[PDB]
Amino acid sequence: MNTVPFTSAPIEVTIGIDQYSFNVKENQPFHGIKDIPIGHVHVIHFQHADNSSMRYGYWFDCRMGNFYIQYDPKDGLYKMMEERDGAKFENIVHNFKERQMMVSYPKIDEDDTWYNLTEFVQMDKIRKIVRKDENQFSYVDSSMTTVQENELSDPAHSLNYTVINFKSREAIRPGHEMEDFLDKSYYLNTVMLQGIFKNSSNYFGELQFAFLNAMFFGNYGSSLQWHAMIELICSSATVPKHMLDKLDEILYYQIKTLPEQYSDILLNERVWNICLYSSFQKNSLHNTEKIMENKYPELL
Amino acid sequence: GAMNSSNYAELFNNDIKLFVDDTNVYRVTVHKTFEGNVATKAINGCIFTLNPKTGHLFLKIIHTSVWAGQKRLSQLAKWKTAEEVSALVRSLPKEEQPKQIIVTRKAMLDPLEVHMLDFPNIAIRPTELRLPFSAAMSIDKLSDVVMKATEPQMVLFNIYDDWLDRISSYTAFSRLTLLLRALKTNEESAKMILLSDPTITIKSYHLWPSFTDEQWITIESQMRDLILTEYGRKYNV
Ligand SMILES: CNCC(=O)N(C)c1ccccn1
Repeated sequence: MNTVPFTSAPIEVTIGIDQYSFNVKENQPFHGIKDIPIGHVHVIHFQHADNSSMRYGYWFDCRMGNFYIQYDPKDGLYKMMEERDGAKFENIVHNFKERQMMVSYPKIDEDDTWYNLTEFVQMDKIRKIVRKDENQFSYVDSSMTTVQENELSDPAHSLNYTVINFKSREAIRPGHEMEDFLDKSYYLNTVMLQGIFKNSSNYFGELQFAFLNAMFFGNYGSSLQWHAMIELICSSATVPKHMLDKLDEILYYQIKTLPEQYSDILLNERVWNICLYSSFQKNSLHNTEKIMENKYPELL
Repeated sequence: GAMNSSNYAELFNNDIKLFVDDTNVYRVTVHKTFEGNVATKAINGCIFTLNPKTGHLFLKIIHTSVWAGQKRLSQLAKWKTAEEVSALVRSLPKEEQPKQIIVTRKAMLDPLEVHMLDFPNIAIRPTELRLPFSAAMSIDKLSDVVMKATEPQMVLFNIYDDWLDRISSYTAFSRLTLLLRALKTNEESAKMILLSDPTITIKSYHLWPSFTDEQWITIESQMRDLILTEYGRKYNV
């Protein structure tokens, strides 16, 4: 079980760790998060009390280094940093542990929610979407635009999601215009799965990461990416049976976790109605359709 | 964006553009079977592709053999239309290719956009105008060449005859749309108006009769009367 210590908490802030959240008061003697499960990526995220504008945070994996948080009064935010001195870090954490100022990652033993939301998400792939190679962790915030959004302005600060565009030469084989547009199996299986992602696990990992950035930071381009990757599968007549079954599980847990009150902005009516009721895969997502109908029947 | 009353004169500027109307591509007769069920029989159709500045009409005849063994024909018809328009564009020299293509029905937007991906600089636009190009098959010479075709065929016409020698392309298009609107609202009456006077003939190389300027004003007035009337007869006013 790993730990992310905090030097201090100088400004009032809501701190998130994965799907959990704590409101920390200005100068509240508080010194980090312990008992973080090993084996998963994690996200630590922040919303200041004085400016609910800009949610921001850091994706990390404690197996890759010892990380801590420290507020920077010049740049005005909580920054993740790596401690290279391992004895210094163990000593800090142990002192913080004896002062009972570290919250315990509050996972219920029965609860597989985080695993189910991050099953295919890998740090190495996050770091290719979010390019900042000198750090082992990755910063994301509400305002960052995607490579595709920029095409339609700072590239260093972009989300380099895989570009999906249904009316593009990549998606449409010359001479199969109608066939490829109405049945996107070629684009899914040959261009994207075999060509770009190599396997379905990497595809699902990017889909899951896009959802999580949409949910935790309200990142609009991430939401667009999540829905495009759903729609590409649902609009393919020929999808491996194992992928459809896994997609249903992925989406079930995403819909289950979404805040009831954010459904209006994070769910695209057209895509979901098309995917559940018109698409080739309209009858292949039983778990997802049942939770959507019982939780968000207005959208449908 | 969409073409409407407000940007109407853009049709007659010097940027090459084409209207595409697909309403006569897939045509059927509906009939009873011996078992008393209903079936359709396709008849030849046509794509109506028109340069509104010059009057050049590219009439691609759609022979019924293109539907053989195909399903969802009304959907296929939009894609076939887009395939043929894309082929026409590719067949034209670069300096004759259009800078915009305006589709008369919004369901043509995605089929045409997809077929024209190789031409990113050609704008594909809808329109808010209710243009009467479906009535093109009420022009006898156009209907005749479509119905006689035994194979796919492209036939070239100038739908303005020689009008542009005497009037502008704005006025020629207004005359065309008035004639077609009339033929669509009451074909028999419209055609009676156009031919009542046997001394006015249609030249072999023309579609419409050889009216004088003064006779066109009378004709045009008669077509307005017809349309307002039918509008009464239809709504009772
Ligand atoms: C949100 N409480 C943060 C925390 O774990 N700390 C600071 C603590 C724990 C016990 C009692 C007082 N503070």
